[PDB]
Amino acid sequence: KISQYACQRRTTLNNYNQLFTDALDILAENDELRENEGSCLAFMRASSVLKSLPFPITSMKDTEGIPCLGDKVKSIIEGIIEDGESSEAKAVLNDERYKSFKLFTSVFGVGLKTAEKWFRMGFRTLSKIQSDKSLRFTQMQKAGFLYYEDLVSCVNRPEAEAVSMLVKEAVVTFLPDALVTMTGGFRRGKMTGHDVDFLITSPEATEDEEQQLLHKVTDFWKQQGLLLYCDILESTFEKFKQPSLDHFQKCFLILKLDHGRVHSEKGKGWKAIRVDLVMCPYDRRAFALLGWTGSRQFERDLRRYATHERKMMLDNHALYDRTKRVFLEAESEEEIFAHLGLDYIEPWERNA
DNA sequence: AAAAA
Ligand SMILES: [Mg+2]
Ligand code: NA
Ligand SMILES: [Zn+2]
Repeated sequence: KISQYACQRRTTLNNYNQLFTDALDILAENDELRENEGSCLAFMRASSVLKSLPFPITSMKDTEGIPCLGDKVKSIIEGIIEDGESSEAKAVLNDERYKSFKLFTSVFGVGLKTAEKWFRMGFRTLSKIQSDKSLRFTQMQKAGFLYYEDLVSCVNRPEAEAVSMLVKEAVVTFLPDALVTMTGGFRRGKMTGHDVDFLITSPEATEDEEQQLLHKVTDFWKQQGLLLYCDILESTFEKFKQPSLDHFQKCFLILKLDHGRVHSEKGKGWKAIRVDLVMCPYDRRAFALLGWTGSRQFERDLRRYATHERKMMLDNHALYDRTKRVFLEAESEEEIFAHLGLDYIEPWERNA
């Protein structure tokens, strides 16, 4: 039996159902841009369960015993089995509002509100937006437009590793005892990503040294001419608050990655790379690692399972047991899964 | 408002 919860499934990168899931992901995206939360959720959960299958669906009979496949989802599966394409997903891909929203939000610093503003202004291309003389851009949008081509190109593993080396060398300079872990998609086995994520923690740092680290590292990169964009969000972390972005100190950067630093098989001798850095208190390292490893659907199901099946409250900071009225401690992800009564799911099995 | 796993 297949669980309705992603945290109770193993979801590896060998997706045998890409024909179905790419269509369901398009339909979910469209419901997200069109403010239909209920419908977005249904397509996401159905796409997620199909991703977990060890075989391709080739008939409607193969969908038997699979949870989260409503009548609307089963009609989409049926249409794809019929001729290999989804008429519903194809109509979304041809929709003018969907196309503009995907295009505009592909720019770093442009979200739903700005994409909507530009669409209602009659803009349809990035060329027309960038060259417009009346529009005013935020500093994040200016960096988004300045480094567009590099940011829209996938970050690959040799590039993520070259960034990891930079992060580690910068962090060790100020905190020699620091632990630096690459998170997100790359930790789950992905060959590519839109960015590179890191979780930094220090067993000995004081509250102040841990506040100062991201400032020290970004200033060190600014001096070297590597910081292309920087936004540091201060911590709002509360040591004793119940579990519910996360509240940890973090920064969203654009780094200058020199081609010479990249050990791969293969113009300007550098590439712009989006880098996220998260600093957390040492005792909460496992919760932040679990939260930042993802995938987003895996994290959503973990929290839902903890609430509805275990009467536990879980987030990126802590795990609280409402019955025992006690916070549960963990030095690893394995201990969090054990506290939750879940079989351990390896990072590369969390691609829900 | 946007950045996010
Ligand atoms: Mg990522
Ligand atoms: Na964007
Ligand atoms: Zn990121």
